[PDB]
Amino acid sequence: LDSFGPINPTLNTTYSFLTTFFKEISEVFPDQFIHLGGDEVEFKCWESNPKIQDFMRQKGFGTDFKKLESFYIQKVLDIIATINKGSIVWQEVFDDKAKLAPGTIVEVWKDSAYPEELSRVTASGFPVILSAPWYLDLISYGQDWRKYYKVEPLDFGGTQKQKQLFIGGEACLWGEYVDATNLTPRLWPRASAVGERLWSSKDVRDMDDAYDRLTRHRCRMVERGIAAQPLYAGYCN
Amino acid sequence: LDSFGPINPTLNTTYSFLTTFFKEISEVFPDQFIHLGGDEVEFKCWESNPKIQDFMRQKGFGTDFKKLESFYIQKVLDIIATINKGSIVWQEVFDDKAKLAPGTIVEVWKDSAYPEELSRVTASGFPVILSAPWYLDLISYGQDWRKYYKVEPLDFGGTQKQKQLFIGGEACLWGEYVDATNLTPRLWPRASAVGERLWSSKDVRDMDDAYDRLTRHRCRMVERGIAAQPLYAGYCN
Amino acid sequence: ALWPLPLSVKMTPNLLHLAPENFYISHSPNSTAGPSCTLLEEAFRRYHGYIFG
Amino acid sequence: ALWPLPLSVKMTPNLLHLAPENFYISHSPNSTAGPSCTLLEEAFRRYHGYIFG
Amino acid sequence: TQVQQLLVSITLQSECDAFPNISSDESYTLLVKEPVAVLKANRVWGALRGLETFSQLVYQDSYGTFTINESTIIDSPRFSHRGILIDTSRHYLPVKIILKTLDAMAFNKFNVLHWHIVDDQSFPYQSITFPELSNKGSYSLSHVYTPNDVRMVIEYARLRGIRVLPEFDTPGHTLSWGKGQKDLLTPCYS
Amino acid sequence: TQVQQLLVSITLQSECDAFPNISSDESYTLLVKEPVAVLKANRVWGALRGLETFSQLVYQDSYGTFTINESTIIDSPRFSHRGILIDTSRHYLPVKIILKTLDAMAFNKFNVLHWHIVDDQSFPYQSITFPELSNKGSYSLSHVYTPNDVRMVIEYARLRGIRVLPEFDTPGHTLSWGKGQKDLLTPCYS
Ligand SMILES: *[C@@H]1O[C@H](CO)[C@@H](O[C@@H]2O[C@H](CO)[C@@H](O)[C@H](O)[C@H]2NC(C)=O)[C@H](O)[C@H]1NC(C)=O
Ligand SMILES: *[C@@H]1O[C@H](CO)[C@@H](O[C@@H]2O[C@H](CO)[C@@H](O)[C@H](O)[C@H]2NC(C)=O)[C@H](O)[C@H]1NC(C)=O
Ligand SMILES: CC1=N[C@@H]2[C@@H](O)[C@H](O)[C@@H](CO)O[C@@H]2S1
Ligand SMILES: CC1=N[C@@H]2[C@@H](O)[C@H](O)[C@@H](CO)O[C@@H]2S1
Repeated sequence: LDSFGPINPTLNTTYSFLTTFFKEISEVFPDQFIHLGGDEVEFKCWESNPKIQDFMRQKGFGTDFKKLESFYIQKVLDIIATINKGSIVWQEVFDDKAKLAPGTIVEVWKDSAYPEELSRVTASGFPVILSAPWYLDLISYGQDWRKYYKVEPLDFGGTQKQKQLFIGGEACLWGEYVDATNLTPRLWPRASAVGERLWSSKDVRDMDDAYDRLTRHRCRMVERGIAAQPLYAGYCN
Repeated sequence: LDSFGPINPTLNTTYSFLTTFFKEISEVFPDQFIHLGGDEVEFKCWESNPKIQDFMRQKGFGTDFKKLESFYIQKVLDIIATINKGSIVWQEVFDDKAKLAPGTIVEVWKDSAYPEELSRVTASGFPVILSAPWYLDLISYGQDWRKYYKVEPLDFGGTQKQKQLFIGGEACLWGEYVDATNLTPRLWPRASAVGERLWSSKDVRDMDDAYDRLTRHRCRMVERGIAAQPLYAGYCN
Repeated sequence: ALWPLPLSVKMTPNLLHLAPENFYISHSPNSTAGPSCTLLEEAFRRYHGYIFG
Repeated sequence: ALWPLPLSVKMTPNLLHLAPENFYISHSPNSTAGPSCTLLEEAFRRYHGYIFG
Repeated sequence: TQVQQLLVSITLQSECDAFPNISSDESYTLLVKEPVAVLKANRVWGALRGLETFSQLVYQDSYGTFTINESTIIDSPRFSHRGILIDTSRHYLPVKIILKTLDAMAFNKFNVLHWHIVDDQSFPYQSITFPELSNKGSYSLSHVYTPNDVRMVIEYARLRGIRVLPEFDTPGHTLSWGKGQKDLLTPCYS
Repeated sequence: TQVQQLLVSITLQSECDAFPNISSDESYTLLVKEPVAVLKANRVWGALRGLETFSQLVYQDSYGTFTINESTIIDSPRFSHRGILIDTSRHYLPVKIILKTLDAMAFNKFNVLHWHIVDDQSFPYQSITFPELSNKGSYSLSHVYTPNDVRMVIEYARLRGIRVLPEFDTPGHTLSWGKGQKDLLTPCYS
C-alpha cells in the first residue's frame, strides 16, 4: 500500500551494509549494548514482493513471514556478537520465535498482558527490561505520575531465578508529538516516578509521602534550570 | 467535611463587601462584562450550618439549597446592574432556576448533553457562550486539535432566533496542572483549532487542508517566540 | 498558510517583492486615524518586525 | 526532600551550618581518586553550585 | 514587481482610544497590489486583524526573497466572542507569560482573555479597597497582581484588540477570599 | 555547628576514566557530621549518586541560613538498568536539550539514555562510512548529529554516570535509511 517497506532481508548487500555500518557503531558508542530494535515489522510489503516470495520457498518458510524476520534478525545478532557487543531487542523478536543467543536482553513494551510476557522471557532464560507501563508519550489528564509510581515491576509469575533476570526498566518518551518546545515539561517530573520505583525499595510506596517529596524535588529541578511541570495546584519557593 | 465552605449568603456584611468590592472591579476593568462565576457550589456546608438552616425556613426555601444559591446570585447580579455592567455566568446559575435579567450571558461548560443546554438557554432568550468541548486542560494522546476543530457549535436544536443568541466560545486552560513551565506548549496550537472554528466559515472543515496550514502556522508562532508544540512528526524552516 | 482562513481569498499568480528597509506601513490620507493613533502606530511597527524579522 | 528515597536514612535533630565561600568538596587522602580524576573534579564543582546557587 | 507601501485606511470613527467590546467591528478588506497595497477597515479592530493576515501572506522564497502574491481578501468573524480562559489561582502566572499569551491570541485572532484571576487555592488580585484579600490570600507576596500589573495587561490586550474579561467567581471557589475577609465564608460543622 | 568539608573516599579502583556498564557499582554511604562530612563509595559511580543526595539534604532556613541535619545514609539501587528513551527521528532534538535531559537524569539517578536516534521520518545520525544516510535522510542539514555531537553527548553522559545506549532500529522503522542506501529497502508493489 506504501512505496517502500522494511529492509530487504534476502540480499547479500543488506548484510554487507549492516556489517560495515554496525562495525562503525561498535567504535562510536562505547556501551557494551546496542539496541537492534525489531519492533512492528510489516509483512504486507514482503508478502507482495515476487523476489521475496521466491526466497521464501528457497528455504521452506512457506507463508510464515515471522521466519523471514527471524532469519534477518539472527544475522544481525550474529554481526553484533562478532564485534563483541551485547544486543537488546524489542519483545517481537522473542515473540516471533527467533533464536537468541544467551545474554540477549529483551525489552518488554506491549501493555497487553505484560507480566505474562515477563514470565515467558525470563522462563526462557533471558534478561528483561520493562517499558510497557511507562509510556510517557501517552499523556492523559491529572496525576498520572501515580500510576507510573504504583507499578511494582516484579509482580509477575515466576521463580526467584526468573526475577533475578529482571534487570530494570525505561521510561519512554516517543517523539511523534514531542520536540524542544515541549519535551522537558512532558518528561519531568513524570519520569521521576519511574526513577524512584527503579532506585528505591519495593516497599517505598506511601502516596502522601511521595507527593510531599516529589513536589519539593520538582521545585528543585526548576531551581536548577529544568522546567519540570507541576504535580497539582501550588507554588515553589 | 472541610473547614470552610462557600460565601455565606445570609449575612448583610457579605453583600456590603461584594458591593464595595465589585464597584472597585467596575472601575479597574473597563470591559462591559464581569464574569460572576457560580459554578460547582457545594451545599453540604450550608446544609450543616444552623444559622443557614434558620435563614432557610425564614423565607420558605425548605431543604432546596438551589433557592439559596439563586437568592445569593440574584443579589450579586443586581449589584452588577446597579454599576452598569453586564454579567456572565456559568450554566449552573441558569440550571438551578435563578432569575436572570435579559442580557445575562450564560457560559455552557458541562460536556454532558451540551447541545440541549444550548437549546434551553437560547429558548429562554439568553445569549450563550460555549466552552464545553474545548477544555484544553483535559489533555490526551495524539492529534486532539482535530476533535476541537471538528466541533460545529450551531449543531443544536433551535430556531434561527436561538442560533442568533449563540455569540461565541472560549477555549479553557484551567490551572490545576498548568504553570509557566508548561502553559504555552499546552495552549498552542491546540487553541488555534478553536480560533479557526470561531473565526472562519462553518463550511471550512477540510482536515488535510487544516493540517497543512496549521503546521505552517504553528511554525510561524515558533518563529515569533511562542513555543507552540508540534502537530505530528516533522520540522520547521 | 493563512490561519484562521479568511472569509474570502482571491489570489493571482503575479508575484511581487518587498524590500525591508524600503517598505513602510502608513496611514492612507483619507483615513480617520493618523500618527496620534498609538494603537495603529505600535501595530505598524511590530508587524514590520514580524514580516521581516 | 530526598528523591529517590535512599535505601536507609538515619538523621539526628542536630543542625549544622555551611558557609559557601568556606565549604569545599575534596578527595579524602586514603581515596583511590585524586585531582587527576576529571569526573570527580567536575562533579565537585557543579554540586558546589547546586548546593549554594 | 515592488510593493513599496501598505496603506491603512480606517473609514469610520477609528475607536483608536477606546476599549473593544462585544459588538466591535472587526471586518476588513486587503488589496495586495503594486506599488501600494491597501488595508481598509471600518475601525481599528478590523485593521489589526488585517495586519495579521497581511503578515501571513508574505513569505521568503528559496533564495531569501521576500514575496507576496497579488490578492484580494474580504474577511470578518463568524462569532464575536472568541476567548481563551487562563487560571492564575491554581498557579500564579507571571505577567510576562500573560503578555505572551496575548501575542499568541492576536496571531490567532482571539479577542477575549477570560481571566479566571482568583479561586480556592490563592487570591493574587491586589485590591485597593481590600488590601488583606491578597496579603493573606496570595501564595506569597511575589505571587500578586498589582494595580499596575492589571493595567499593563489591560493596555497590552487593548493594543491587540483584545477584551480583558475578569472572573471573580462566587459563591463557590472562594476559599482564598476567607483568609483576608473575615466572616465572609461559611464555617463547616465537620 | 559547622560542616567545613565534604570528604569523598573511593575505596576500590575508581573507574574514573572508564565508561559505566550494567554491573557498575553505584552503592555509597554518606556520613554528615561536623567538622568533616564523608561520602564513601566503592567506585566513582556511587560517589556521583551520593553527591546528588548530599545536595538534597542541604536547605536554607527561614533566614537564609544554609543548614543540614547530622545523618547517615546507606544507599544502593534496586535495579541497575534505569533508562529514559528519547526519540530524535520523529523530531530532531538540539544537542542542548539532550544535555539538559542528562542533567535531569542525574538529579533523578537515571543511568541509561536510550537514544532512539533514527526511525522512518528522518535519519540525523551522520555516518562517516556512509555519508549519504544523513545527507539524504535527515530533515535538513542542520538536523544532523555530527561525530562530535555524538562524542559530546557520550562524554557529558559519562561524567554523570550515564550510559548512552544507541538504538538503530531494523528491519522495520527504516524508511529514512532508504534515501541514502539504495537497494536496502523492499519496494512495495501497491
Ligand atoms: C502565487 O503565485 C505563484 C507564482 O505564480 C503561484 O504559483 C505557481 O502557479 C503557477 C500557475 O498556477 C504554476 O505553474 C507554478 O508551478 C506555481 N509555483 C511556481 C514556483 O511558480 C501560486 O499558486 C500563487 N498563489 C495562489 C494560491 O494563487
Ligand atoms: C533535623 O533537625 C531538625 C532540628 O532539630 C528537626 O526538627 C525539629 O525536630 C524537633 C524534635 O524532633 C522538634 O521539636 C521541632 O519542632 C522540629 N523543627 C524545628 C524547627 O526544630 C528535624 O526533624 C530533623 N530531621 C529529621 C528528619 O530527623
Ligand atoms: C517499541 C515501540 N515501537 C513503537 C514506536 O515506534 C512508537 O513511537 C511508540 C509510540 O508510543 O509506540 C511503539 S513503542
Ligand atoms: C466552570 C468550571 N469549573 C470547574 C473548574 O473549577 C475546574 O478548574 C475545571 C477543570 O477542568 O473544571 C470545571 S470548568
